[PDB]
Parts: sequence; structure tokens; C-alpha cells
Amino acid sequence: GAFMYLNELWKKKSSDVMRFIQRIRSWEFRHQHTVVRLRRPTRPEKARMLGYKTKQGFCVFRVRVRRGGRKRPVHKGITYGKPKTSGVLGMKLNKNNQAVAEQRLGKRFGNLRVLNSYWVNMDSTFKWYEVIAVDPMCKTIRRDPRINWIVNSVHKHREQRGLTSAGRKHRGLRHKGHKASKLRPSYRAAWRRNNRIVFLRKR
Amino acid sequence: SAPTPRTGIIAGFNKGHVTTRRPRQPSPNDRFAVPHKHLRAVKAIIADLVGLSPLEKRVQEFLRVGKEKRALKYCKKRLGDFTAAKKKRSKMEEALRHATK
Amino acid sequence: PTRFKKCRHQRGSTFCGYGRVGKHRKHESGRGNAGGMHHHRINFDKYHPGYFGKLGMDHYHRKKNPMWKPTINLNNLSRLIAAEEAAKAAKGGTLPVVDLQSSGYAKLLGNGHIQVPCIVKARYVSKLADKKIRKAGGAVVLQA
Amino acid sequence: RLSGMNHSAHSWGTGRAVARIPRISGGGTSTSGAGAFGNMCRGGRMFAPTKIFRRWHRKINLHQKRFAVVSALAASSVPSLVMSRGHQIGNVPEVPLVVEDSIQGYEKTKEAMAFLKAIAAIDDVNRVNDSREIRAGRGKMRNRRYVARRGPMLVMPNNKGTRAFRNIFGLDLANVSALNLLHLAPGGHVGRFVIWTQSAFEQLDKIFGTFTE
Amino acid sequence: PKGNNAIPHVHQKKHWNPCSSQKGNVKVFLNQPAQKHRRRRLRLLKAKKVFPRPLKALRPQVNCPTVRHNMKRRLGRGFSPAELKAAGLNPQYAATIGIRVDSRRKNKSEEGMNVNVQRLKTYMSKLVLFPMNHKKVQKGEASEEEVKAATQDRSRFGDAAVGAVVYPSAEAPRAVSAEEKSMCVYAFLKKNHSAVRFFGTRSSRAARKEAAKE
RNA sequence: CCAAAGAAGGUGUUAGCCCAUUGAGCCAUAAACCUGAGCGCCUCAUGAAUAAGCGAGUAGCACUGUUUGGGAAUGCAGUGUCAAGUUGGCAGGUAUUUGUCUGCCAAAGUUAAAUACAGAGUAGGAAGACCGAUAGCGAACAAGUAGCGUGAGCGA
RNA sequence: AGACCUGAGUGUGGCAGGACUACCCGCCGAACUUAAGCAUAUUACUCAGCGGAGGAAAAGAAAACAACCGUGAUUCUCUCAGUGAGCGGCGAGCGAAGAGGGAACGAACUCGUUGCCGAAUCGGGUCUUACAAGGCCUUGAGUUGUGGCACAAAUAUCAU
Ligand SMILES: [K+]
Ligand SMILES: [K+]
Ligand SMILES: [Mg+2]
Ligand SMILES: [Mg+2]
Ligand SMILES: [Mg+2]
Ligand SMILES: [Mg+2]
Ligand SMILES: [Mg+2]
Ligand SMILES: [Mg+2]
Ligand SMILES: [Mg+2]
Ligand SMILES: [Mg+2]
Ligand SMILES: [Mg+2]
Ligand SMILES: [Mg+2]
Ligand SMILES: [Mg+2]
Ligand SMILES: [Mg+2]
Ligand SMILES: [Mg+2]
Ligand SMILES: [Mg+2]
Ligand SMILES: [Mg+2]
Ligand SMILES: [Mg+2]
Ligand SMILES: [Mg+2]
Ligand SMILES: [Mg+2]
Ligand SMILES: [Mg+2]
Ligand SMILES: [Mg+2]
Ligand SMILES: [Mg+2]
Ligand SMILES: [Mg+2]
Ligand SMILES: [Mg+2]
Ligand SMILES: [Mg+2]
Ligand SMILES: [Mg+2]
Ligand SMILES: [Mg+2]
Ligand SMILES: [Mg+2]
Ligand SMILES: [Mg+2]
Ligand SMILES: [Mg+2]
Ligand SMILES: [Mg+2]
Ligand SMILES: [Mg+2]
Ligand SMILES: [Mg+2]
Ligand SMILES: [Mg+2]
Ligand SMILES: [Mg+2]
Ligand SMILES: [Mg+2]
Ligand SMILES: [Mg+2]
Ligand SMILES: [Mg+2]
Ligand SMILES: [Mg+2]
Ligand SMILES: [Mg+2]
Ligand SMILES: [Mg+2]
Ligand SMILES: [Mg+2]
Ligand SMILES: [Mg+2]
Ligand SMILES: [Mg+2]
Ligand SMILES: [Mg+2]
Ligand SMILES: [Mg+2]
Ligand SMILES: [Mg+2]
Ligand SMILES: [Mg+2]
Ligand code: NA
Repeated sequence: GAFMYLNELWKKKSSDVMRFIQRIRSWEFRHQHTVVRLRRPTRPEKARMLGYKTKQGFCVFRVRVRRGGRKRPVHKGITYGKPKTSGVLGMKLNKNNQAVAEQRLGKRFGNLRVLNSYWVNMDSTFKWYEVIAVDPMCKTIRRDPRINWIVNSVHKHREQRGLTSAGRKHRGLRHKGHKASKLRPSYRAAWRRNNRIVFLRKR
Repeated sequence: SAPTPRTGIIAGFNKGHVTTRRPRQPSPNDRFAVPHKHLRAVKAIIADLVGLSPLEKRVQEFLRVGKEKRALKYCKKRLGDFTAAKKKRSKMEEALRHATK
Repeated sequence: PTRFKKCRHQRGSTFCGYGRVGKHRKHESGRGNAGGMHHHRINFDKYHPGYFGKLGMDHYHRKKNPMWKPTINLNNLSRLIAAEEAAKAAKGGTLPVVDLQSSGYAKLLGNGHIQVPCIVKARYVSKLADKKIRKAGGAVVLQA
Repeated sequence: RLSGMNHSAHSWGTGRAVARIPRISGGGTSTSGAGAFGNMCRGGRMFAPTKIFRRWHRKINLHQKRFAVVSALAASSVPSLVMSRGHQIGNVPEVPLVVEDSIQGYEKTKEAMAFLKAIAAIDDVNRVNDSREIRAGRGKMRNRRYVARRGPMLVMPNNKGTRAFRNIFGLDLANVSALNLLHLAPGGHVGRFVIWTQSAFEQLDKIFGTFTE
Repeated sequence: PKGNNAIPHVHQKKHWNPCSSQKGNVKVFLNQPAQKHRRRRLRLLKAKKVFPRPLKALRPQVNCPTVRHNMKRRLGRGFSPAELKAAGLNPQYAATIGIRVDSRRKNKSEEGMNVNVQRLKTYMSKLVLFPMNHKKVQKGEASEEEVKAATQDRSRFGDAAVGAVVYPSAEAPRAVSAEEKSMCVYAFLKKNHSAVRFFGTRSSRAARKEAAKE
């Protein structure tokens, strides 16, 4: 169908035409706010894959995050203790930028539920992610079996707990078996399993 | 085809306890190795519309001046895989041969 | 029980068997295995030779299950034969069949003199075990 | 875990002519400047506070447990060992005391009490009744207010027919298929007075075996 | 002094002990008898709710994988659709009559498939299927007499109808064959082992010989 | 004298029979819960008797940093660079280039139970070889009270 | 004139903010201490800090193990195993996984994509005892795509 042409066009991101389209959009996004509400997704084919539908109660926002490594917020770049913990500029955040973008959106608008997000554009200083959010009070959402689950309170601020796709990515949850034994179901859960001292009644 | 039976001993070329082996069953994942005519056609139309990437232009010029070994090294550095580097070079060789006529 | 420990015998002895001179301090030698090469070298050298250093090839991701290979000697084979079959077993007649891998063994080794001839099914057999069991009227059948 | 340590309680040092022990901070209170955190200080933490992962329970070899039950049963058939344990068995007809199966049909405690008098087990029951008293010491403050002696143990073949015997103070009921060493040798002393029911008695060879079977 | 002792490696250098300033990291089993009673109480309560269906669904027989355990048999996750097809059952329908279905498990041999097909056939023979409408009974459904006579499995592994896992029969005593009296078994096994062990270096010697041929 | 009730509280000394307890059973019920997926009516739903594809700034790779038992790199992050899908891709715990085999099909989502409650709460219960008023929670009592400190807090 | 794209104002109907935080999820993150000194290491992917839920949470239906006669979502337990794995000034120390016995288990489903259809879709009025999974109406939203059918537990479906 028409999806295949849309999907393959977005795989040629380095072509002449796609760089021109992204150059215009990146310039426009530079002169907008950090959070912007959209009427329609910029990549309808990508948004639909991630769960977006053109129904009442689905909202798309474009979120901007600044690029680069994390600087440790120590006063005057002065650390204490062992020299192993002396780095200021060279450490990296253990959370990816897509997860940061989702967390900024969900924290700002508490009436919505963050579903998913995708990459739209980059720039020398900024990264743009479009976030799909769902209104839980909408009647269309509350009666749709495909999206009904998000109304339940256990999914409140799921992006703040790393439950979205981007959150699962930096948790190591894309892997199974011998590549993920120490981080399943979580790093803390495996640590508790491996470090609690067990006292059997008859030992 | 019928799998080769086992010899019934712990060592050797067909080692293992003897059972009546069954042939490999067809699976829905078997079509992954089937050529995708329509997906290829969609990619061809898109490729003609958008032109060539900066890597593709650089690799094509290497094959024009005859530096075919340098093209492989350039692809390998950018793509990071030797299998991927050959396919990118092979695709640009076909594109060069197509543009002759 | 607390009433049997040396503490009860030391009530009124003040120093509790640690002396007035050296006393009982916190860590007078260091903690744990500290100083294995400095100031505890003699204890390590005469009681644990070989403790320090490296040796041999590495084996990443060792799986003990593929290496499973318990052994049983020829003179222990009666442990796996029922009593009534052992009496009836004699060279030239009908002998009991021993499935080693179902009894938890993989290799027949062959130390000592066999006590009852039998047919042994094994995954492995030593060259001496195969020779001795055949001379005694039994046989070895390979299994997997 | 926090008991006796719920204070700031820093030591004052050597310059002030007081012992070098942590002292409660602040002022305006009788507890300010008082010793703290020490097993020798009032309101401080006890030495080596008790933990819940102490070894409360024990493993016993399965064969050794059956050996003990077997030894306790053999001792119960020796009248001198039963007398030496404190039971009044001076009027019972025979040791081991085996009675007919009809006691399991009893419905009223009156019938069961009459049966205990016929086989002269009531003397050991009476010994228990006269021994009932308030426990000496702190245990009476806990839920251990009353103490008494053991008395005879009546062994039935199954879990039936105990209706008329439950309320008889000083008589314990046992199942032949689950015999407890704690009841067969109270206080670790062998020689419990056991009244056997005929069906339970005939099951003993199958349950415990023989020297050859 | 220290003396002759094992060099200790007791670990316990983390904050495992609960005290003041430490929550601890411990797990005791003081609730083990109470949880054991609860599990049995829940199982008996569940059997009443699902009566007269068996408490545990039917499971296949599988071979334990590893060469250390490949002589053993145990219950598997569920019956393969190929096994269910050979017993004339639709897998979606089979899931409604207490049969576990596992679509991942392949059937690489006939013996493993046949024993599981036999289990399904035995289960179907003993199955009493209650009618959706007792006044209008359809084919393959039980009559009112069998419905009132239904009893619950309640087995721990749910194998009253099919029995336990089947192990191969032990070989009966026999006589030593003529070939067995003279055949060197060690030589036969060692030759086979050396063929695989030196397969790479034997072919290279042969392949290098062909280079010298031309 | 009672006991299918000996059960441990109260009562002016130590109580089976002074009192209360200790059992069958009886009565009353928003909804929800369980019961031939309980059973009728109206309404509305509903079962049975030919080729193509499958998730892209994603996976990889480089550098740096961190984490891991994971060691020519176990996961992850930043930037650069960035695929394949014509037996394709990923994994197969010593790096590379080949060619054979085995398993699986990433980059979208929901999901009960078995598990935690290591200084939580609500409504109830069962206990203890524990402490016994300098003990046991700081607090058996108008206790986080009186009192102290500008305050964070401290605290009988 | 008007449209529709983008963006505003107001009316109408709703939601977020705070508390709790033992356990759980995400980030951030020390040092005392041990190494008889100390810097890698250790304490510890711990305390403190910042966020977010629930009666549990998280995980979960194979881009999984294995290398077998093969197993078959997740979680947990014994064991694997303080390990002839491994990591480590190869020092002090650190340190798992598959298999096996078990607990639990009616355990499986949805979208996107591809084909065939195509507004059959959603809200809002109104009526049926009814803010019906119903009928009728509705440009309001939606063709920049809502729904339907079939995709290995499958082999037609659609009218009668
Ligand atoms: K040490
Ligand atoms: K660490
Ligand atoms: Mg520091
Ligand atoms: Mg595990
Ligand atoms: Mg464990
Ligand atoms: Mg541990
Ligand atoms: Mg003195
Ligand atoms: Mg002296
Ligand atoms: Mg001494
Ligand atoms: Mg000394
Ligand atoms: Mg001296
Ligand atoms: Mg020195
Ligand atoms: Mg070396
Ligand atoms: Mg105290
Ligand atoms: Mg007295
Ligand atoms: Mg006293
Ligand atoms: Mg009672
Ligand atoms: Mg000496
Ligand atoms: Mg000395
Ligand atoms: Mg010694
Ligand atoms: Mg404290
Ligand atoms: Mg019915
Ligand atoms: Mg009283
Ligand atoms: Mg009552
Ligand atoms: Mg019905
Ligand atoms: Mg895919
Ligand atoms: Mg990338
Ligand atoms: Mg580390
Ligand atoms: Mg690394
Ligand atoms: Mg790295
Ligand atoms: Mg989930
Ligand atoms: Mg108790
Ligand atoms: Mg006082
Ligand atoms: Mg007090
Ligand atoms: Mg006090
Ligand atoms: Mg410390
Ligand atoms: Mg030091
Ligand atoms: Mg020191
Ligand atoms: Mg120092
Ligand atoms: Mg904390
Ligand atoms: Mg639960
Ligand atoms: Mg959940
Ligand atoms: Mg599994
Ligand atoms: Mg061991
Ligand atoms: Mg560590
Ligand atoms: Mg298992
Ligand atoms: Mg297990
Ligand atoms: Mg309507
Ligand atoms: Mg659709
Ligand atoms: Na009712």
C-alpha cells in the first residue's frame, strides 16, 4: 500500500530531497517552543506503527531536547573523594534523550498518558521527538478495547518509571537470555535475588 | 529431505541415541529467504526519486577511476561491516552498469 | 548452648584468657587474608602452597552438563546387579544386563577383579575394562 | 533494630572531666547530656541485640527419629519404667494395656469416664487432676497459667471415636499412624503409660516392621 | 595465631545485617509452614470451584535435553499442534477441554510424538464432556447418567487418566553373542572418536597432498 | 452433678458446676460475589452445518564514559557514521576473513497467579521457651507531651 | 465573497498539582571502612538526593536455551555454586547462567504492516423504561484513514 512508499522514503534520510526537507523543518523548529502541540503527526506512517490513531483522544506533541553529554552539576567543577569520581565533563547520562523527551512532556501535562514517541529531526544543538499522548477521560478512548488499558491508574506516568519503549531501551530490556540475566526483571530485582542472605528454617 | 540417522554410540560422525528422525517442518519464518519482488520494486522507485546519498556518490566515483579496493575500504569504515560493505559496492557497480545505456 | 562456653568459666577472671600484656585488641594482624605476601607469608607458604599466581588455559562459559562422565569400576559392578540375578549369572550362560547411563554412570573403568559376569551397556569403556570383562565371560555394549 | 539508638548522642571528648561516652544532645531536659548508645547506659542499646535469623529449628536424621520412637515404644511395655516415670499403674490389668475396639462407639463423656475406671486408668487421671495449679514464675503472666501432669495416652486406630474422650482432663489421644515422640517421652523421659486400642495394637507390626521384615 | 586452616572466603562484606543505620538484606523462612498450609487450602478451594474438571490440565511427556539428563522423562509445557492433529483435535478446541497447547515445541522424532499422541487418545477415551444444553444433547457429549457420576482428578500432576511418564523397559538378561566375545569395543569407540577429533587435521593433510599432486 | 462444653477471663484467697465464655441452630439482608457460564421477558449481538508483505537515524560500527563475572569489550549513554531484506537478519561467552550447521525473527502494545512489603496504611484475627516500669517502642501515665533551640531539629 | 492551513479569544464538559512512600519502578549517587600504608579495587551499581505507581509493582508470550533421545512466555524456590566458570594492584576481594526437583498456570492476546473492502468508524442530539456495543438524525470529527475479514492454534467468506 501507500505505507511502503512512505516507509522507504524515510529510509533515505541522507538523500538530496530528504536533507532539504529536514533542513527547512529544522530551521522552523528552532524558532518554536520547547513543547509544541501538533494537529497531525509529521510522520503519520511512523506514528501509526507506534500506536497513534486518527481518533478523538489522541494528541501529538513535538518536544525539543538539547544535545551533548551530561555535565556533572558540581560547584566550580570540584569533586571530592577518590579520583575515580573526579570526572565532570566526560560522564554520560544513563537515560537516552528520547526517554528524557517523553518525561518532560508527561511531567508538564499531567492530564494525559504518554504512549510512545519517535525521532523527527536533528540539528547541531537540538533533537526533536514527537510524543503520542492519550486523554484517559475521552469517551472514545474509554470505549476502545485496543487503547482501553491506558485508562487504568497503573499506567499513570509510565514514562517516569521507564515503561515506554525508550525507557525499556536504556534498561537493557531489548535483550533476553545470557545478554540480560543480571538486569531482568530489573537491575534492582536481580541484585535483591543475588544479595539477600537466605536463612532456611532448618539449615 | 530425511535427516541422516544416528549411530547409537556416544562418539563419531552421527553420534547419538537412535530415534526415527522426522524431516524439518515448514514454518511461517521460511518466507524470510523468499525474494521480495514488490518490496524491491518499491525501493527502486524511491531510489530513482531521491538520487544518491553522499556515501553513494563517493563510492561511485571510486569505481569510475578504477579504485575498487579503495571503495571497499571506504564502505567498510562507514558501514562497519564487511558483508554490508560488499553489498553497497555491488549495488553501485550495478548502478554504474545500468547508466551506460 | 551458652552455659557450656568458655565465657561462663571466665566470669571473675577479668582478662578472659587473652592476657594482661598482649590484651584483646580489634585487628592486630589486619582483616581477613591481609598480608598474604607481607607478614603472613610463612603461614601461606607452608600451609597453602600454590595459592598465588596463574596457571592453565581459560574456559569461558563452562557447562558441567556436557562434561558429565561418572565412572564405575569392574569390581563394583555388583552394586548395580540385583541379588537374585547375580547368583544365576555364570560364564557361558544367561547374564544380567546393566544400563550404566540409567544408573548414573557413563564410563566403565576396570579396576580390580570382576565378581559377577554380566553385559554392561556403557557410553565409554577403558581399554583394560573391555579386555577384562570379555575374558571373564561378559561383554560391553555401547550406548548413547 | 533501632531500640536504644534513636538519638544523636555524640561523645563530648577528653577536655571535659567526664567519661568518653556518647551523650544525648540538646538541653532543657533531664535526659540532655545523659549517657547514650551504650549497653551500660540507661536507655541505651543492649549488648548484641537479638535477631530473628537465630537458628530456632533443628534437623534430625530421619532414621534417628524413627529409632527414638521405637525406643520409646519398647520402654512403654516395661512396667518398672512406666512406674519410674511417675504413672500410677498399680491397678491396671496388663502392660501393654490393650482394650477392645468398642470404645470408639462412645458418645458421652460419662461412658468414657466409666471405661477409664474399669481398666483402672482413672488413678493416673486422678493424679493429673490433683496436680493442677498456677504455674510458678513469669510464665503465668504469659499464656501458660496452669500446669499439670501428663497422664495416660489412649491410642486409637484412626481419627474416629474420640468424641467422648476430648473433655476428659488428664487423658491424651493419639493416632497409631502418627505417633509423636514428644508425647511418648515427655520431658525426654521414656515410659509413658499407653492404653492401646486393639485395632491400633494390631497395626504396630506393619507400621514399624520387624527385625527381619 | 592463625595455624593450619582453610583460607576463608565467607563474603558477607556488604550491609546485609539489619541494625541501626542499615535496613539489611535478609530473607528468613519463618512463614514456610503457614504458606504451605495456605497453598494446600487454595488448591482444595480451587478444585471445588472448577469441579468436576481436573485441577491440573493435561501435559505431554518430553525428554530432558542435556546428555546428562537425556535418559530422563518429564512433563512438558503443552501438546504440539502436530500431536493434536494426529489425535484428531483442533488445538483451539483442545484448550477448552483441559489440554495444554504449546506451538513452540517441535517434533524431531517419531517416538517422542507417538507417546504424546497416545496420551491424548487415552485422555479423549476417558473424557466426559458435559453438554451446553442438557435438554438438547449434541454428538460427542455425555448423557445425564455420566454427568451425575463425574469425579474430580485432583492429582498433583493431573495424570490419573494417562498415568505417569513412561520410561523405557529394562533389557532382560540374555547370553553373550559370538561377535561380542571377540570384538574389541574400546578400539571401535576410540576409532570413531578419533575420526571426529582429528577430522580437521586429517582433511588438511589430504587437501595439502592434492596440492603436491599438481 | 455436667461434659460433643476441663477454655486460659471475671468475681473480696487456688472455681468445670457464682458470672461471662465454649455448640447445634434461628432471624434479618443496598449493590457486588457464587450457583445447568443460576432462572424468565423485551431488545441487541453471535456460532455451527492468491499472491504479497511483517516495525530505520533502528540495528550495527568508531571514539569516549559508565556498568557487568562477561574476559580483543555484558548492557547502556553521548557524538560521529549509519544498513540488510535476490536462501535476508540476529544469537550460538578469543578478535579476523571465509563456508557449513543449529535456534530464533529485534527496533509497536496489553496480560492473572505463584514473589516483596527490610521504619507504610484500613478492617479484623491468632500467637510467643521474648521484656517486665533504669527492662520492653522515646512514650504501660493529658508523649512526640512538658521543656530546650532564631532555626533545621532535640526531647524527658 | 468564500475556502482550508496555521494560530488565537471566549462559553460548555472534564483532567493535573498535594498527601503517602515499608515493599516496587526510573534517574542521580558518597564517604567512612577493607586492602594492616594508598591511588585501581572494596564498601556499592549501597546511604543521602530527585521523580512515579499499585495492592503489589516490575517482568512476560522467544531476533530464548542448548548442541540433547532435545527443551519451550514471565515470576519465584531448592540446587547449580562461594564455583578445577570467570573478574581482580590475579592482591584484598568479587562472582553468575543453562540443565534438574518444584510453586503457579483454563494463558494467552492487540496494533502496525501485506492482501481484499472501504466511513460499514467516532463523537453529539433524539427515541425505545436505556448518557443501550440498539434505531433514526447529524458536517461536527475523520479519506494526511476510522473500522471489517484473513495471516501456521491458519487454510476461504457472504449472503439465505
Ligand atoms: K581484608
Ligand atoms: K559496584
Ligand atoms: Mg566523590
Ligand atoms: Mg532466573
Ligand atoms: Mg538463589
Ligand atoms: Mg550473595
Ligand atoms: Mg575483680
Ligand atoms: Mg589465672
Ligand atoms: Mg586463650
Ligand atoms: Mg596478641
Ligand atoms: Mg608487647
Ligand atoms: Mg615489603
Ligand atoms: Mg600466562
Ligand atoms: Mg532500651
Ligand atoms: Mg498443690
Ligand atoms: Mg519468682
Ligand atoms: Mg475443645
Ligand atoms: Mg604459639
Ligand atoms: Mg606468636
Ligand atoms: Mg585447624
Ligand atoms: Mg541511627
Ligand atoms: Mg448451558
Ligand atoms: Mg478461674
Ligand atoms: Mg459458638
Ligand atoms: Mg445459563
Ligand atoms: Mg519484525
Ligand atoms: Mg543509531
Ligand atoms: Mg564496578
Ligand atoms: Mg565496556
Ligand atoms: Mg564502551
Ligand atoms: Mg508491561
Ligand atoms: Mg502456637
Ligand atoms: Mg523508676
Ligand atoms: Mg521506659
Ligand atoms: Mg525513656
Ligand atoms: Mg561501616
Ligand atoms: Mg587502609
Ligand atoms: Mg589500620
Ligand atoms: Mg587512611
Ligand atoms: Mg534512598
Ligand atoms: Mg499476588
Ligand atoms: Mg503490571
Ligand atoms: Mg522458560
Ligand atoms: Mg559443592
Ligand atoms: Mg560488586
Ligand atoms: Mg524446571
Ligand atoms: Mg527452576
Ligand atoms: Mg444513539
Ligand atoms: Mg487500520
Ligand atoms: Na441475595
